[PDB]
Amino acid sequence: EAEEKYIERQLKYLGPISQVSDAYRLDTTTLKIEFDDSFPEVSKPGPALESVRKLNRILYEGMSDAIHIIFSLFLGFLAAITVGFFMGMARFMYTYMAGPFNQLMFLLIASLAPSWRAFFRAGMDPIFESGSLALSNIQVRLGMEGKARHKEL
Amino acid sequence: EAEEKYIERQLKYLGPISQVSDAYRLDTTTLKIEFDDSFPEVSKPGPALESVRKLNRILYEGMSDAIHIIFSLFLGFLAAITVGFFMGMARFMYTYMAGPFNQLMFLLIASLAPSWRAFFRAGMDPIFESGSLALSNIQVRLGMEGKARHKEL
Amino acid sequence: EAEEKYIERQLKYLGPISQVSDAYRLDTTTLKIEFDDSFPEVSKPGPALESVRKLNRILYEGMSDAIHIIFSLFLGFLAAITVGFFMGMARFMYTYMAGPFNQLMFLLIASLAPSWRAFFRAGMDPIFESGSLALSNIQVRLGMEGKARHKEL
Amino acid sequence: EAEEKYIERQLKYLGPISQVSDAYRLDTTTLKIEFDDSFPEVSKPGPALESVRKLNRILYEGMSDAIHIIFSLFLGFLAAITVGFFMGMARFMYTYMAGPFNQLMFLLIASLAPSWRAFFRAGMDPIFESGSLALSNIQVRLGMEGKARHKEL
Amino acid sequence: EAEEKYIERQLKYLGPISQVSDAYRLDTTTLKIEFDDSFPEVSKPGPALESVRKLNRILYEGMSDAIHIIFSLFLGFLAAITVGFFMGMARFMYTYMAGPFNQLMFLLIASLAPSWRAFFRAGMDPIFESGSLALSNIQVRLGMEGKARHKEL
Amino acid sequence: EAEEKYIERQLKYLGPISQVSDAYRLDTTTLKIEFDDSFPEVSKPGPALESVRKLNRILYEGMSDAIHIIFSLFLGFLAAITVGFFMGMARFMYTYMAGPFNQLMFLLIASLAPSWRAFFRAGMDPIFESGSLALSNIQVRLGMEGKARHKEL
Amino acid sequence: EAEEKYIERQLKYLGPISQVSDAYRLDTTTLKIEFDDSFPEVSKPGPALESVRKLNRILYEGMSDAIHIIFSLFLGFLAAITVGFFMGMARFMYTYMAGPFNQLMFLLIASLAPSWRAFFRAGMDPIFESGSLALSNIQVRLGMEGKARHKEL
Amino acid sequence: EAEEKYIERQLKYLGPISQVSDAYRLDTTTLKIEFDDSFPEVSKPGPALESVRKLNRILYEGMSDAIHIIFSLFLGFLAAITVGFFMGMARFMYTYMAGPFNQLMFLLIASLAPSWRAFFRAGMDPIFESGSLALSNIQVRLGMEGKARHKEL
Amino acid sequence: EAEEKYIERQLKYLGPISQVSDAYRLDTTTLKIEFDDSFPEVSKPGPALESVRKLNRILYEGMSDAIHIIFSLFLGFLAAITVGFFMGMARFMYTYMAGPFNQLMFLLIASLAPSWRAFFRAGMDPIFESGSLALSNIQVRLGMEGKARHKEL
Amino acid sequence: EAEEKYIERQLKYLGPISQVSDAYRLDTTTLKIEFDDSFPEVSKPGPALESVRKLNRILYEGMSDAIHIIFSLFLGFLAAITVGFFMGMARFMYTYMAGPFNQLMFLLIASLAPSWRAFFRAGMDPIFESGSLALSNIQVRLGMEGKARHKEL
Amino acid sequence: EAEEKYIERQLKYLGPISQVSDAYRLDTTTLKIEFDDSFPEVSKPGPALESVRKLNRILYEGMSDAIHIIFSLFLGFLAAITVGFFMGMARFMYTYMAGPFNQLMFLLIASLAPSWRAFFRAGMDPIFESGSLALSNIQVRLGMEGKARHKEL
Repeated sequence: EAEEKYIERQLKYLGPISQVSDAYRLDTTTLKIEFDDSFPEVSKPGPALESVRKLNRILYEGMSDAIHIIFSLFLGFLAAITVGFFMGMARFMYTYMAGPFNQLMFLLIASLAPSWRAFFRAGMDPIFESGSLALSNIQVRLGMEGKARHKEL
Repeated sequence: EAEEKYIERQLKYLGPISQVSDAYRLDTTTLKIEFDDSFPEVSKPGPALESVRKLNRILYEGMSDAIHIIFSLFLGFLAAITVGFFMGMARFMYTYMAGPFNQLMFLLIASLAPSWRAFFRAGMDPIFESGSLALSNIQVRLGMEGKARHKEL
Repeated sequence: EAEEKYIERQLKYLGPISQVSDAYRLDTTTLKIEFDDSFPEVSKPGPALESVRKLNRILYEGMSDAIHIIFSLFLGFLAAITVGFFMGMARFMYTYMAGPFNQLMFLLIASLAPSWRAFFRAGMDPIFESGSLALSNIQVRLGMEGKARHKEL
Repeated sequence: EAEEKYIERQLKYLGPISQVSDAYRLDTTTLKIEFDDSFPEVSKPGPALESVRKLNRILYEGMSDAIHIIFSLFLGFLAAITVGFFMGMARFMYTYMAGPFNQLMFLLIASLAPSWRAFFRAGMDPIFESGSLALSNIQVRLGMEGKARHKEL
Repeated sequence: EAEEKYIERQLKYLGPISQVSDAYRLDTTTLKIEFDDSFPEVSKPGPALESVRKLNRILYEGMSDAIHIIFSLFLGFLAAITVGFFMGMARFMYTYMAGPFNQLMFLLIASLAPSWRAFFRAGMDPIFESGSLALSNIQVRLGMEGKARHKEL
Repeated sequence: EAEEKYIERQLKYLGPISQVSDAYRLDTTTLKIEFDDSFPEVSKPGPALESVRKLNRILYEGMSDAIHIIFSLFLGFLAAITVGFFMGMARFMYTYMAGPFNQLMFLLIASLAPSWRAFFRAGMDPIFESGSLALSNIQVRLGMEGKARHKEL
Repeated sequence: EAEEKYIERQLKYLGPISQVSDAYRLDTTTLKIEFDDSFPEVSKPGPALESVRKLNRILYEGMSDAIHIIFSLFLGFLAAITVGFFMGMARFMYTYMAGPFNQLMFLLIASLAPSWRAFFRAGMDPIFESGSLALSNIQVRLGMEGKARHKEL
Repeated sequence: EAEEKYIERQLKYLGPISQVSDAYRLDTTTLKIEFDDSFPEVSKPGPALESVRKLNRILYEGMSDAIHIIFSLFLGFLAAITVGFFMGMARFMYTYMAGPFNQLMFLLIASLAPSWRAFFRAGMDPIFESGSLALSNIQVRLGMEGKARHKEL
Repeated sequence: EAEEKYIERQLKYLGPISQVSDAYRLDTTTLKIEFDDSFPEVSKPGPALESVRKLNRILYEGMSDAIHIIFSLFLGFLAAITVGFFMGMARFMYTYMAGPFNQLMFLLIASLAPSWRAFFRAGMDPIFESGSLALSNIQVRLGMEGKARHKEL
Repeated sequence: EAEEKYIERQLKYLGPISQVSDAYRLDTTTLKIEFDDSFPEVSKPGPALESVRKLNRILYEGMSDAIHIIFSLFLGFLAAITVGFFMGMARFMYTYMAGPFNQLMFLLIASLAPSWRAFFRAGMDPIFESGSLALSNIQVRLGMEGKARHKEL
Repeated sequence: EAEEKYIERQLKYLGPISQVSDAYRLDTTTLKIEFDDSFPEVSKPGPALESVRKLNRILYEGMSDAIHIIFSLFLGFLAAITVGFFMGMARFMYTYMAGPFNQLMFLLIASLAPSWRAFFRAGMDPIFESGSLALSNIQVRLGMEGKARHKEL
């Protein structure tokens, strides 16, 4: 069962999956809060132990949901208002103060850089043109043996 | 028997299997608690030793299951309640206090970074544009011999 | 649902995606300010919790939009004028003072560099022509085994 | 004989075989306790020496099995009970104390990490964006000679 | 919309794009001075905010263009004349003083270099002919498994 | 003769042959104790020397086999008994004392590791996400020439 | 428009373009002295600004060409004569003094080098023949998965 | 003649030939004791020198064979007996004392190693899981030109 | 025009072009002494400037050729004689003194080297046979995705 | 002529040619003692110089052959006898003293090594199993352009 | 003309050309002693200068050949005799004194090396078997895009 579904999921897409191109992400997607994950089992229960598991499951989940509901209703109500106020101010500041500052800084930088680039390169490039000659004159001799078998499915 | 099933399992999927992309995982899946694994044997028993193995197996497993059942029933019932309370509070705090803090921090960071990026790069890039010339001017001469045999199955 | 659309998006283009060739960019595209992202949830709500989520959503979004509207109307109006003045001056200076300076600097640099290049290379090149002989005389012997299976879909 | 079966076993599967992905394994599978392995021979015996080998084999194996049977019957009986007790307690503790602790630790960690990630990257990334320019501007010239022979079996 | 056009643009040409072969270039092509870029928005406006955006846009752009026009007309007029004078002198000097100096320097250098090259190489080459023997005698054994699936579109 | 059989043996299997995956092996398979190997010859004997070789062979082999037979019969008999006793005890201890200890140690370790993993990674990972940007922006230009000849056997 | 012609120019030739094989070259080909390049613009002008651009263009270009013409006629005339004299002398010296000196130096060097080469190699080569054994005994096990899609245009 | 047979011998098998997998081998196969090898010639003799070579050959070979025959007959006779005695004792000791010691050592080692492995890895692995992120995010752009010619023989 | 001929010249031969295999070469082939190269122009002349260029060209070239002719006739005549004398002596010495010395040195070296080679290798090789085991036991798992488009011209 | 035969010889076999697998070889094959090689010429003689070459050739070769013949006849005669005596003794010692010593040493070594191997590996291996995790999690994105031309001869 | 013949010569053979396998070679093949090479010209002569070149050529070549002829006739005739004497002695010594010494040294070395090899390896190999585990567990994810164009000529 499990391994078959796992292999089916692995065979759909074989390419890269990294997420390093985004620096402003949360970690919430990895967490798992559920009875089968919070209270792991080392080997398969028998029917004599399944009843105990069954009782404990409802106790745990009922308590966990009750507390969350109560706190969300009677304290989240204030948190939403309070966070909304500061988030509105933050949006205003981002639009009307940071962007213009960054654009003006870009203009001030882009007018000086070319001369420094040219000046440094004109003086330093020969040292690496000379060093380039070390990777000329590569020469390889190769010999091979091989066997192959193949099938059509 | 065993090696054949092992090879059959190996030939289904030949790709990568690492799990480094998840930093919040448990190690429970690797453990094996069973008589044939807890009391290993160096070579195949004969029928004169199988009887002793048979007696010891039931003794071990019966004791192991009895203790676990008793403790699960008379002490797990309290652990479930106690853990549920704190887990409810933890969920509330994660939703209503951490997320807003992180989003506000993201807004405060994203408004300063571009200028530092531009300023550093404008001053440091030429040093690596000059160093790039070392990998130009590669030149290779190659010669080959080969034999091959193949079959259709 | 979600994983299928993700895989569909991944399979359209498999090439490089980096943006290092631009040094004057903002980070705004990565941010996400919305209730479902500002107040994350660790596991799927049930219908008893969806109502609380529903109330909190409207409270948060209403406050956030109201503050932004008011500040944009009664303070952004002055910011636009003030930034426009300095941006006009910045454009004039970029066109009529920086460009000529950079072009004259280019002319002054390009008239001296060739002699320094020739002088340095004539004295330093032999040291890397001699070092080039180390990568001659490579010789490889190789042997291979292989099995393959394939399908047409 | 032997080399042929060895080659037949090698040609079934040519892929990786390492076991580094499991950190909780025993070494029992490598051991070999048998007369032909415990008392190795440097060269093939003749029929005059096979008789001596034959006598020594039965002596060794009989003694070895007798001692193991006696100790397994009259001492393994107590070991099974004693180990079963502690293993039951160990299972209970693993399920009802370690898992909840680890999950709560995960929740406490996952709420702080994003801000540290963003803060560090925003300050350190440009230093490696600048260094990336060294691997641009690679250029290769290549020339080849080749001979090949092939067969269908 | 946007991602589709982006992918269409990416699929036209998949080759190298670097510009390191030119050391005398400006950075003007990367800049973007426009209201939608100078005053970025974190999420899509609604129609109640579009009106405020609409007013601010015309204010900003009108002021920015007016100042630039006035300064270009009443100060760029003098800048053009003044820069033209010095640029004419610069062209004359580049043609009639730098080029001859560089050519004469080339002649003076090219008459001495060959002897230094020969003298250094004759003394230093053996040290790298001896070191070349380290990359002889490479020998590789390789085994492979593979599965493949393919389609015609 | 000899080289042909050597090449025939080499062409059967061309894959890897190392044995590093087993840490508990003996070296007996490499030894060769025989007259033609114990008393090597630098060049092919003639018939006048073959007679001397023939006499020496029987002397050497007869003495060597006699001593081994006598010692195996009158001293190996005791060695077999003595080693069998200790090997029986060793098997008992391996089964009934080492395995349980190792399994209990596994349980004690596997309950602590996840938290340390998460804690270390959450603090250290950004330092290597930043360093990952150095291998972006690789760009290659390549040109080729080639000649080929081939045959069917 | 522009990007299409750029891509058309890029697709003609995809090979190496470096110029490191020539050490006696000028940098004139990279420079661009023209009004559209000397006085860059950050964004497209409108028709109200095109008139100002039009006036400034003729002023700049007229002044620049006038000064260059006058100086070329009344001072380049003497520069040509003066440079011609020294260039004639330089050609004579290159032909009749440098070449013979270099050829005689070649003869004096080529008569001593072989002995030094042989003497050094005979003493140093074994040290790198011994070190060559480290790259024998490479062994690889590989496994693969793959999907492919293709089209004819 | 010679080069043709050399090339014929080289073309039979093109794979690896190293012998590093055996640590208990002699060097006798490389030696060559014969007149044409003991008394080398720098260039082809003429018929006037072949006669002198012919006389010297028989003198050398006759003396060399006579001494070897005499010493083999009158001293090798004792060497065979003496070596046979010690070799018989050596075989007995190898079978009946070393093998059991090594097997018992294997059992004593294999019972302790797993715990040390698990303990070290649980503490040290995260440091290399974090370091693994440096080889993500590789991105390559490549362009190619090629010409090819081929023949059937 | 120009770029088309450049590309036509680049597409004829795509292989290596280095000249490091010759240590006794001159640099004359790189130089360019002509009016269009000695007096470079930054941008295309108009017909009003072409006349000035036309006058200066003839002045420069006439003077340059006159001086060279006169010096070649009235001073090269003596240089040829003087250099011929010393070159004749140099050829005689190269043939009749250097070659014999080098051949005798070769004979003296080639008689000592083999013993030093054997002696050093016999003592040092094991250290690199042991180090060879580090590159055994390589194992790779790979997975791929791909899209392709192609045309016949 | 010459280059054609050289290329014909190069195209027969394109594989490896090194000789590092033999440590007991002489260098005689590289030497060339002949008038055309002992007295080299820098450029082709004319018929007026061929006569002088012709006289000198016979003088040199006649003297060289005469001295060698006389010394070979009247001194090589004794050298052959003297070397034959010691070579006979050397062969006897190699067969009847070195081989047995080496075989006995092999037996003494092969009985101790396995325990040291196991003991070291059991303690040191985890340190390199942990370090193996650094080469997991490699991820590559690649894009390509290509042109090709081909011919049948 | 010239470039076409150069390219024709380059396209005949594309393989390795190094000569490092021979340590006893002269450098005469690289030299070029001729008027067109001894007295190089920077640019093509006109017919007014060709006459001066024509006179100088005959003067130089006549003097150079006369001196060489005279010295070859009246001094080479002694050199040939004198060198022949010593070369005869050198050949005799090479055949009858160096070869036997080297062969005896080979026999003395080849009898000691195996024991040192075995002894060192048995103690040092485990250290590199343990280090081999670092290159296991490599895992790669790859994705590709490609375009191709091709022609038949």
